[PDB]
Amino acid sequence: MYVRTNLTILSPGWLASMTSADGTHAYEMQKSPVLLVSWHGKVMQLKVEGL
Amino acid sequence: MYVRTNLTILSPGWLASMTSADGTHAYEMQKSPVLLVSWHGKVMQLKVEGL
Amino acid sequence: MKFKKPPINNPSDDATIKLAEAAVSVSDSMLEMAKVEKVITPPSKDNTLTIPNAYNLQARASVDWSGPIEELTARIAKAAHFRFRVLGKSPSVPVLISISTKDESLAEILRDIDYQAGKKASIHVYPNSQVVELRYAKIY
Amino acid sequence: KFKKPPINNPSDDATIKLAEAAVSVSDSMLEMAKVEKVITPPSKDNTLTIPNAYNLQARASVDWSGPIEELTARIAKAAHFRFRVLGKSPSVPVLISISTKDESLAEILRDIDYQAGKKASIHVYPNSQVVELRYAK
Amino acid sequence: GKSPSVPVLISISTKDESLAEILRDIDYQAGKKASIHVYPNSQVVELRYAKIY
Amino acid sequence: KIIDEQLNKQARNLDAIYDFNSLVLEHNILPPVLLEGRNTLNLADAQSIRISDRTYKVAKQAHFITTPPTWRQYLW
Amino acid sequence: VPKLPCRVDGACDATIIKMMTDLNKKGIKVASVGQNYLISIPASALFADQSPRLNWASYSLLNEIAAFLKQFRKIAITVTSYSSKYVSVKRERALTLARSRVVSEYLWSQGVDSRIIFTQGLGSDKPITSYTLGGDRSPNARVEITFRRAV
Amino acid sequence: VPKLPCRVDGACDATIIKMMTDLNKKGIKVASVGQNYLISIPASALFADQSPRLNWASYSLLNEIAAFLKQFRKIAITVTSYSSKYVSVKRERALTLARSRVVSEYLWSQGVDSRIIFTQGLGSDKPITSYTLGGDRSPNARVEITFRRAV
Amino acid sequence: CFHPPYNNFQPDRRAVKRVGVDTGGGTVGLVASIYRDSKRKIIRDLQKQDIQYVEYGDTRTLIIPTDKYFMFSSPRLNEICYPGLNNVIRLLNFYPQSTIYVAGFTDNVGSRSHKRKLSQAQAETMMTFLWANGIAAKRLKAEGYGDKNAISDNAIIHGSAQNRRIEIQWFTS
Amino acid sequence: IIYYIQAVIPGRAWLIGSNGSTLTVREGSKIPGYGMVKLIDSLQGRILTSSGQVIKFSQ
Amino acid sequence: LNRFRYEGAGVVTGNNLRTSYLDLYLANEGTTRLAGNIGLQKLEAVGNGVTQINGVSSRNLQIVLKGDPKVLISGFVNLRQLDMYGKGTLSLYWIKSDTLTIRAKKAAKIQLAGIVNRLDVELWDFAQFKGKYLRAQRSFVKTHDKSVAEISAVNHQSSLATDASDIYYYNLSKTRADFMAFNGSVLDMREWGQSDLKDFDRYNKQFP
Repeated sequence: MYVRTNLTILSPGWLASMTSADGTHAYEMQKSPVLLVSWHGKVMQLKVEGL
Repeated sequence: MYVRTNLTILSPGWLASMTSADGTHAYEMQKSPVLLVSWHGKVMQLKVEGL
Repeated sequence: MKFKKPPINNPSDDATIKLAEAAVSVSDSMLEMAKVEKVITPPSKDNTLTIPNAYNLQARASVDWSGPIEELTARIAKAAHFRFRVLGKSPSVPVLISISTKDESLAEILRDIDYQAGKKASIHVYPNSQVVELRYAKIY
Repeated sequence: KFKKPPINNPSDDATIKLAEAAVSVSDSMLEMAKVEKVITPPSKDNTLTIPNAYNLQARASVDWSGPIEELTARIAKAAHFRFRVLGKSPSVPVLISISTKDESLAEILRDIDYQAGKKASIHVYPNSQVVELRYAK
Repeated sequence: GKSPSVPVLISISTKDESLAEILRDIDYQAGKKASIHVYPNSQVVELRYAKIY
Repeated sequence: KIIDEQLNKQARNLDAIYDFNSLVLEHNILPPVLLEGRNTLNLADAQSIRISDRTYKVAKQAHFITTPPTWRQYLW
Repeated sequence: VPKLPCRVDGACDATIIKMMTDLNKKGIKVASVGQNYLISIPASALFADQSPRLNWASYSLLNEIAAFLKQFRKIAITVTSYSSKYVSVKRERALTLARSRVVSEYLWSQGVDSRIIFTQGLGSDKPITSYTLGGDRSPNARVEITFRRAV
Repeated sequence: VPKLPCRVDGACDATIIKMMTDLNKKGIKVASVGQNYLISIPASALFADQSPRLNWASYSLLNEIAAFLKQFRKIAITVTSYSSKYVSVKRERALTLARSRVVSEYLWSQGVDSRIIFTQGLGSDKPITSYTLGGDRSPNARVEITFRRAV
Repeated sequence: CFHPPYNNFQPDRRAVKRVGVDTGGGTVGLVASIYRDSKRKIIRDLQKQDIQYVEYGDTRTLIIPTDKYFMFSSPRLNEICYPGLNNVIRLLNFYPQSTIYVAGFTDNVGSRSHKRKLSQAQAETMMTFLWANGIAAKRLKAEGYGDKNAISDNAIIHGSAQNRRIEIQWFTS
Repeated sequence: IIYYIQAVIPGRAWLIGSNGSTLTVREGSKIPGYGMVKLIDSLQGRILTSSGQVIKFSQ
Repeated sequence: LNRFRYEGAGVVTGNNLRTSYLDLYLANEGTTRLAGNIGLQKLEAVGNGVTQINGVSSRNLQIVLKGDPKVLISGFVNLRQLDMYGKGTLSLYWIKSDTLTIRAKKAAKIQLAGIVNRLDVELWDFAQFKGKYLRAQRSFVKTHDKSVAEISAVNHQSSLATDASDIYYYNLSKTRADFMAFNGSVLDMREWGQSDLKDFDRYNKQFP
């Protein structure tokens, strides 16, 4: 799974990580039906579908 | 059989004994349907289910 | 003559009980580890030398944050009316900070942040020019 | 006439014991960090201070990632100061990467020397408007 | 001493005798594995395992 | 479902007590895991017993990681 | 549809605007400019004469304010306390700061889903009106809360 | 589940409460704190005037209190005696010790499942009240039992 | 009438209010007042609340739950249960010469020094509260122990919950 | 040997020694191990020493 | 010489006097200067006059004023109890005592400094007590209407105010208890300027 966002992924780890000059974060990692991030000091969960 | 407890085992003996620093005992022993233990100077029988 | 005992509360939960049973042992182990570490290594000084409190640092705060650092300290500086500077560079691995308290002032809050950062980063203050300087750990 | 109790309060024995354990472990971790963390003396920190010169108070934006020699030469030219270096140029030159929008060349040079650290440092003379880049050995 | 992996077991069934006699009986039944000592002026009761093997 | 929602309700203290990043080594490497036992005795057969005071074992060798784990991959 | 909620939980804009109207009717100052909301409360209706204490009935107003703040989604809250000039500057600043601490503590005890709360007291270091005949009765002495509605 | 008894046999909380209430109605002091339980009886229902002998009629109350005691589960039970100041220290100590010894022996003979029974008598060394007008009628003289509930 | 914040630390004019609302008869008002202010009625009210009272000879004790009457991990005191404290003051009005001891007990988990500090804080808060309630300081002394003389097991959750406690002892002469 | 301040007044201070030595110290006075007294503060329990160290309240 | 009672409205001045104990009864605004080393356990003055005494060292002393004198005393005193009913002003230098009980009725301006192991203060009205620089391990304060108390508690502080009673504490005690009935007030009123100030901890966050 390849994911592009501007959040900060915490839960599942990853292998490939890169960031643009504008803080956009791109990751490549193993498939997982979920993610967990922190927004502004609040932990939130993201549901991944389509698997 | 492997048993994890904190009491003292009497009847069928055992082959491997171990104790944690906390005060928890673990035993590897032969199979049995019953066990005899000492609780506070009082005898006690324990029935084994699902052999 | 009705007979009872003082503590009567709402019913508990068995899973919570088991969680507490684990947690008490974990906490005791951590306490013993901290004690032995303090014994073996004697501390020398304190960060308050490099982070001395001053006026207008007594405006009080209460936070609950368990995320990154940069925006948190930037908001703190903006509230304090202090010029923010960053030295070093943010590494690829993010530096995460978990903080939860109530009614702690700026000086001790910043000291706690610095201690929790530990080896990854450091904080310094300059009341002469109202400067908050955050320095990363440049190694390798 | 109505002071409601706190909504998220540990109104159970298990909850209150858990919260007490959390306080204890937080305190223990704080002690651990306190003893283990090393500090540095502000009387001995090796960070070049602000040259406090008027021409060093300008504002600019700069993005760079590469060798420092030409960068500091350009900065000195912008500040209208003579610039020179001493030492032997390392085979693999020192590299930095600064991206910034609105601050002053004083802080720029400060961070430059900080990132340089052991390999090289910089010195500023405002009496004779010069900047020196000193290498290591 | 150190508690041996094999525990020390006893069987006590008596009636209305002194603490000193109880302790002496305990020491007798323990025998070679452990011993009991008393320091009255310090009000101390001590047991010692047997250093053996 | 009941236990999961109860755990979710009682959230903050769980991470507060089970954080790992405070224990993670400087080099972004998870330190290994050790197992300790004391007062071990075994018998193989007649005329064959072995006694040891303490034993220490290494479960998982240390390795790098990008993010500290959490209670997520252990409780829910 | 039932799986993913249509709105943030506990959202009723009709109730929100109705309660804002009720507060302004009762005289609590409510104002919105852009994504930033501000609410001012005269100190006379809450505290006694130059006192760090509250009457019992003030808890009703406190509960109303907490219920309002529950609805919105925010990160940072700033509370400040202004007062008149009585004896000195330090005493007034201390009184304002203590009052701010008390109100902030009760708010945090209540279910305000915030991230950061700042408390400041300024005493009479910046007046709001040229009329200063009254003491604590004067409208200048008050408390103020500011925040930004973030997304 | 059917093999496992639903409860420890011969146990009924209602019966426990009823008998404890009846005992305190009779006038024997009963106190409960946590798992620690204490009971106290004046010597007027057990012995003659400073006598190490047991009145025959007292056996009914002895049986009742033993029946109540056996209901719970224990490890060790302590019985202590307190007396007035009559002749010396030695005489009082010996009398208290004899009383405690006899009552402990009878209790142990009765069907009580206590692993350990401790007995002692301090005579007139730790008075419970300053009112010492009466002799054996004084509430200060007494025999008491204490125990810790076993889970 | 009355004020929830302990009526601003003044004696209550309660019997006059009761007889007035009764007349709104004298005899029934008086019997209502005696029924209300009867010492045994007060003790029954304390039993109705989560407070225990123990009498034995001439020394008497009172048992208070730390969690129910305190903010968690806070030397502050919850104001919700103020009727219990009012009853405490009214009852202690009946012993105007007894000396006072107050002590606190906590659980078995955490830093022992921290436990001692918390117990001291709770005990001092209670003693100062009574001092404000109007008894001269020379008659009182506070003490917060650690976890020495437990009344229940600490390895059991409910046992520890019962264990954490506040005790008040007073003699007669 | 270490000294401490106990009672502080404008102009006059009360000094205790590690051995229990008492002292009623004015601004002009030589104090052993610390040299000469110059200035005292009522607001802050800090007294500068001619030798160059600072003496505060005990803990 | 053990006793001196002065009536006659005169001027008295003396220095370099030595004694064990003496008792003084001053009257009629006798302007009195004393510059000797004197111990004493009793002292009384009518009022409306000034009095200076340099050097006092006694094991005990008890004083209760009646009029409105202007007294200043230097030395070391172990005091027990003080009462005030007029418009008095008093000041000391050092006190090595453990138990003090102070009652104030009408007006007293008291400047005290020293060591106290236990202090009780009662203020009725128009009593301004500046016990700054007077460190006390145990402090109890009771203030009625129109009272001002500057306190220097150390470890354990108890304070109750009825209404319009101000109590400012210039030190953070390890245990604080403050209560206001109608319009009481208790404030830290500290400097905020020192570089080594300490903030609240678990055993301090008591809120007014």
